[PDB]
Amino acid sequence: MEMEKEFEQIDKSGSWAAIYQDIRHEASDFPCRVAKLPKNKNRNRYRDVSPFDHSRIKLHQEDNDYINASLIKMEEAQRSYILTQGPLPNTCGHFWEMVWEQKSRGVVMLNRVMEKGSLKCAQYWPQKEEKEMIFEDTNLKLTLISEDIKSYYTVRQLELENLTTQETREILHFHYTTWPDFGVPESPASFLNFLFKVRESGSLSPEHGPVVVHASAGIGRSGTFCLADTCLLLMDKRKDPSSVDIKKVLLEMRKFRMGLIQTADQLRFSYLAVIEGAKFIMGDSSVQDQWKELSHED
Amino acid sequence: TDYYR
Repeated sequence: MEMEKEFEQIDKSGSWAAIYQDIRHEASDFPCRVAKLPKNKNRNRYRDVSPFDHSRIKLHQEDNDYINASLIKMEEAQRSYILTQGPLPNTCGHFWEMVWEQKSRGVVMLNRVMEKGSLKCAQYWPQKEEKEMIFEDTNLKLTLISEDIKSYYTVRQLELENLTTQETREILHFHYTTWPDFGVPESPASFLNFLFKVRESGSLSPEHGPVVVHASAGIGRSGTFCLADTCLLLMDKRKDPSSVDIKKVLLEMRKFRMGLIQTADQLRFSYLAVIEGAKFIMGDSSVQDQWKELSHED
Repeated sequence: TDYYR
């Protein structure tokens, strides 16, 4: 019990690799039949990362309803997230169809299009406001409205238009640019400053559909974002913050999508992020301003 | 196909 005393115990013993390997062994295993179907081979970026049949997002089309995406429904925390892979050149239309149908207002991107000299995600959004994107297959139009660039992250305002229904919606795009694959952010302050920017925007509100969170596979960096956010919500509605066990919350999350959190250091980071973030949730308003200064966003 | 891990 209690995360802060548990953190110091594991760091002194140097057993982060053992604690993480135990979570992998205890992790749920459910079928991924639709994902392994031959017609869906080119819809998957990686052969080892597939959504479970029970929690997969279904597209609203009679042809093929598949997309490598999962709905993580956290009952007690009262929040849902959609974790998906970085879209492929042939799945960008499917990605935006999912955003429309699920009524999402925000998209959280934790990777870069090109990392370590390799293509990790397609350029699914327009880089220029005069060069809008039309997805002919799903009959959707996407235009860049504005962008607010900071040192380690970018916030974009996009307009998604359904051409069949003639309706328009504003989508907020939160892009973390300095988080390496299988790595961790620069500091808990830089991560939390980003997380609270997403919270204050109104994208995570239950009035809207689930927030779309992705990276390259949508399991490592994405699992870290969602684990830290869910743990902070729980210690605000329980009235006993010390009862929150990060390992039990991660195992509950892994019931909806395989491999959430990829390394031992990513789990260690989730602990640091929640411990530091608990200060604001507890009632100390001033630490949010301290995170902005230590993140060096200017 | 490729593999992530």
